[PDB]
Amino acid sequence: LGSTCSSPLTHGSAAPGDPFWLQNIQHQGIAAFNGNPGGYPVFRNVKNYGAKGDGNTDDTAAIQAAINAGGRCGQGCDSTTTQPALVYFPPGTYKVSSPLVVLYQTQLIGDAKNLPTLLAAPNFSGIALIDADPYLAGGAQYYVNQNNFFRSVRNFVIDLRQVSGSATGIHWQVSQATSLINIVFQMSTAAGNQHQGIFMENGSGGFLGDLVFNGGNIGATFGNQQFTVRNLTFNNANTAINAIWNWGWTFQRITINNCQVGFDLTQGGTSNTGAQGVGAEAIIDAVVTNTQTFVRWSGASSGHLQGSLVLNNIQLTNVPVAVGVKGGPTVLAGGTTTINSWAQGNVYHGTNGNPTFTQGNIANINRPGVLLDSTGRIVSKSHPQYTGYAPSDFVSVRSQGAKGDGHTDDTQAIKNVFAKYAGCKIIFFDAGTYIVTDTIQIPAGTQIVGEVWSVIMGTGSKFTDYNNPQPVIQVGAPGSSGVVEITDMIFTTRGPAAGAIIVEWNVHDPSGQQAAAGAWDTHLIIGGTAQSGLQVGQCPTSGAGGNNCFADFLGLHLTSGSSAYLEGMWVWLADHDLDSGGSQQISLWSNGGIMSESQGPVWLIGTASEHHINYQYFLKNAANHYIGLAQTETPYFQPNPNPPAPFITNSNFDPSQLGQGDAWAMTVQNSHGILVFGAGFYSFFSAYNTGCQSPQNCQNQIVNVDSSSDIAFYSLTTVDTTWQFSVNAQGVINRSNNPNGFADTITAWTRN
Ligand SMILES: *[C@@H]1O[C@H](CO)[C@@H](O[C@@H]2O[C@H](CO)[C@@H](O[C@@H]3O[C@H](CO)[C@@H](O)[C@H](O)[C@@H]3O)[C@H](O)[C@H]2NC(C)=O)[C@H](O)[C@H]1NC(C)=O
Ligand SMILES: O=C1O[C@H](CO)[C@@H](O)[C@H](O)[C@H]1O
Ligand SMILES: [Zn+2]
Repeated sequence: LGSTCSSPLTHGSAAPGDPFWLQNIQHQGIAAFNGNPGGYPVFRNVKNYGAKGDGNTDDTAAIQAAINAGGRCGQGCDSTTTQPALVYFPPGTYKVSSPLVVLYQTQLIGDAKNLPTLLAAPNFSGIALIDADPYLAGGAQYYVNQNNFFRSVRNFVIDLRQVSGSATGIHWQVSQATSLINIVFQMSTAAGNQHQGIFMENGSGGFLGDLVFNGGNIGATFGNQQFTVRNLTFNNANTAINAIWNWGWTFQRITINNCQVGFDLTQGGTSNTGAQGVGAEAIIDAVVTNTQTFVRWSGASSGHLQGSLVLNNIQLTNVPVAVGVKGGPTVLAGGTTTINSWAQGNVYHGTNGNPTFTQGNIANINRPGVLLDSTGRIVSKSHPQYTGYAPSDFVSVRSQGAKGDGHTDDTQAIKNVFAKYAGCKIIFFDAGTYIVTDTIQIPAGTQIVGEVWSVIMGTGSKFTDYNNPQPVIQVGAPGSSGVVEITDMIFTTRGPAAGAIIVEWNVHDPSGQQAAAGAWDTHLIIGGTAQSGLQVGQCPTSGAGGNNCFADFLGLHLTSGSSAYLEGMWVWLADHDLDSGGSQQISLWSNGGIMSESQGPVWLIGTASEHHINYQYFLKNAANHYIGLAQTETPYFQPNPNPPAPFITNSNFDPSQLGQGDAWAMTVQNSHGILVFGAGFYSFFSAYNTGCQSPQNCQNQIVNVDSSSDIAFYSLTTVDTTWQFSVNAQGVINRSNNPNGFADTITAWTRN
């Protein structure tokens, strides 16, 4: 416990009529590498910019000034980490008449005690009320969709009910490090209405969750490579979810009430050169009441894989058809019953490479009990917002001497904040980049909250030696136990840093509090950013930067005694430079992404690990992990060089079987109770050349398990890899058995 208090802060001291803490907290954020750090406002209350919030004044332009202010990344800008914005909305109804354009690196945040309403005016015109990627003449857009990172919308009512024609709440054409949190969509239930909650046509996501859709023709149109979605509720919709295409997604905790169709799944072809539909859906813990068809496919499957589905723990009350083909036959009859485990697609057992095409119940999926809440469902825990906490329950790191200016060594000031306040106050990292040169231990008991772009950047000799790797952030002491919640933080390095273990996670849940230790909207954005030493000017794809371009030793280390509930975390070794303009590719060296030795419980919900040399995920003597969806990519420069280079073999942190030519997406040794429910593991290059994408042979193997591990894979999608699944570095499941569009999919694998 911190030295300023006698027992832990365990609840807020706000009076219920007080505005949400974020409005009145001192606003001290800096954009460190902005052209004008001293004049550039990070926080913007929409009312300070003229918003009335009275339902009659058109507030579109006032809100837009709150977004736009400071000269930010708009038309003609690829990406930015240096022009952040927290757009804050106090209670009110804000009438808008054209799209609010949510620029690169913007968070829209409503009062969380009293959700503000965004009210579409009856003459609303435009693609959606909130627009994350505007279209320009010629079908250009502000941003490349696969590059459209850093965006959040939290705590709104979105009310389309005054629009008599079509209306869309959010054009959410986004990729990783984005979330939608705590939003209610109010839509017409009139016959023939054309209301749509979300329109999403492409992207490379992503996490979103905790939304309620009331009414509408379509709750969400979703088209995107991959996404994890937690705790959405669809009431009185025509189609809850109109899924138009994907490689593979995971849906957890879905509720569909009084809808015509729940999931409307567009089926496509099986070749990488044909029409792309929905490759894979993995749905776990769904409740469905008074709905005609729970899941409908656009077309039938004739005895081979052509669109994959996994269902786990589906509770149906008055749902005639569980799975059916559009104007085709019923595939699984419903009624009032609980579906335990059911799949459509190719099911595999052991080291036998034989597909069993399945449209039927499958062996019951093991769900280790430690991973399940007290209603028996995968734990579901939303981003903590501290709604009943008052501003004085927070302590500001800027107020305690941490400069956040990206230059001053902030190690001591930060260390001191933890020593004085851990467990005493919520620790508020005002926006900024905080340079540290020694381990920052976050003690068990701590709650940490950032402000859109609050970065801890480790640098210097403690972190440069791969033979002696050292932690930049330590989450709890070894053996420790307690609440640790981290929200809106970035953990990174200033290169070179070949010895950086960016996050070492030790803390375990206390007895009887599940997911009390976890991170939300918290990422490891490794290189590719302003003044990181790891940009295109230091690290060209030629490899000319050499030993300067070591970015880290390991991104995230989950240790033996730890538990972690990790939601949306992107462990991104930068493939390209976000800040120099041009999205230029760069070659950076990370030895590995995520290594877990944790005995559990570990929930990894829509985490991604990308561009590390030896593996994106390594589970070594781990137990009791629920992983879904997990997304990877191999570093673009491989096989030049081959793993482990430019590192050397390390027997503590590397797998026994090193990747041959290319990194493992996931490699598992001596582990049990591991459930991977939804995976997208990709390989797009051979030494910067894309030629291997067409013949689908960019790398040879990508997923390894040993002989003994107790691990199960469901909806395992890989891209451009010959062997999709290996036991003891020998290919077992060949891609040629599972083509499913652009990507290839294993519906189920189990040892037996
Ligand atoms: C799934 O997401 C929804 C949408 O965010 C979550 O529902 C929300 O839950 C919060 C926290 O329990 C509710 O607030 C509570 O209100 C009661 C009185 O109404 C008060 O006694 C509490 O102190 C608390 O503030 C909130 O109303 C509710 N929001 C909506 C629109 O329903 C839900 O928690 C999520 N479920 C899971 C499993 O994550
Ligand atoms: O698909 C992607 O798009 C990006 C390429 O623009 C890359 O930065 C991400 O790491 C990758 O997931
Ligand atoms: Zn928060």
